[PDB]
Amino acid sequence: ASARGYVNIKTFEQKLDGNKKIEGKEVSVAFPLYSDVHKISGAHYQTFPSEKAAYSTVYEENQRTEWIAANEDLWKVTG
Amino acid sequence: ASARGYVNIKTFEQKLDGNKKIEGKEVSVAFPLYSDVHKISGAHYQTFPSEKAAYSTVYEENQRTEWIAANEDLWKVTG
Amino acid sequence: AGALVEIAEGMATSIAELQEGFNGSTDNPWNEMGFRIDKQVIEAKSRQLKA
Amino acid sequence: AGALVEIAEGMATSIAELQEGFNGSTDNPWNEMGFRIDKQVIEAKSRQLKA
Repeated sequence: ASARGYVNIKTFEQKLDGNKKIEGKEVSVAFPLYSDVHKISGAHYQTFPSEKAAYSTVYEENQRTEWIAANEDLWKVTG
Repeated sequence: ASARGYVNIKTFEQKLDGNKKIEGKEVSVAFPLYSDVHKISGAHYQTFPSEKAAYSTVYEENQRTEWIAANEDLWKVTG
Repeated sequence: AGALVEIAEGMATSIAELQEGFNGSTDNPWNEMGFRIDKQVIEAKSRQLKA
Repeated sequence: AGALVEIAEGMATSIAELQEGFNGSTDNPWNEMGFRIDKQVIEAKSRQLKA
């Protein structure tokens, strides 16, 4: 566990272009990892703190370069 | 991993009685576990903090009842 | 080459607090400094001539 | 070598006028700036000797 807190990001996907999507992803983040680096803006999310991870995808105290790749990938454009 | 710090307790074994001992125990403790419960006094020890556990037997953030049994087991008398 | 660089640091104040047998710790002495005071001795070597 | 030179310029007032969804335009938000405010933490380390 992270033993501090979890900032749970719930992103809501939209139709970006013709028959395309920006995929929404429900994800949890260790609260010290979230405060340090979080890219969420304009991503159409809703965030809440929690004691235990509230979503299946979890990023613990040490991921960083794994999470930093995931929070920018909230904008992934798929066909 | 405790991700914070480890208080490292090294107890030096001694001859308590005729052909008996209190054996020495090299153990590390997650610092937020060490501040909560540490029974160490008069135990013939020495303590140093470190970012990474310096001894083999390690008690991370969550053991408690498994560590609380261990710290007061530093007084186990052996033959 | 900056590989092996050179430091000095302190003493974790949990170690310095109990130093040489406080709170039941053992085998953690303080370091100490003495002064030696050793002496040297010289002799007077002669010298001389004749005519 | 002058091939690739370095410039800075402004925003055509056709674009600047309608910025972030005016007159029906879309996808063109304004730029923004924040500030951050993080912190550092130091700890005193002891030191000591004996005679």
